Amino acid sequence: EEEILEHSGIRLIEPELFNGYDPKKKQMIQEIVVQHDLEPFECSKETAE
Amino acid sequence: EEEILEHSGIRLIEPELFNGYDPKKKQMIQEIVVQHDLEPFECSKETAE
Repeated sequence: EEEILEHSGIRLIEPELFNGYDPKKKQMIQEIVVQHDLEPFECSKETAE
Repeated sequence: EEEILEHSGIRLIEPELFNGYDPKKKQMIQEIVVQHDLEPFECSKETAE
């Protein structure tokens, strides 16, 4: 009973039910211009191209 | 006449009509793990947090 009521109805968003979506940790990306060039990394022919 | 026919109908995708969308230069992003940490960059309080 306790767990049914705890995990049914209106409740805190569970990241396990939405592919790890944590509203507290809403993930985004910011555009930054590299000021100092980065060290090389290795990837395949198509990726480098 | 020539410009109407050139820029009407089925034609090469014009990036100016689709917010700079160039099919020849389809932009994507790849996840990379930093192997050597980058040099500092400056941003605001909320951005750093």
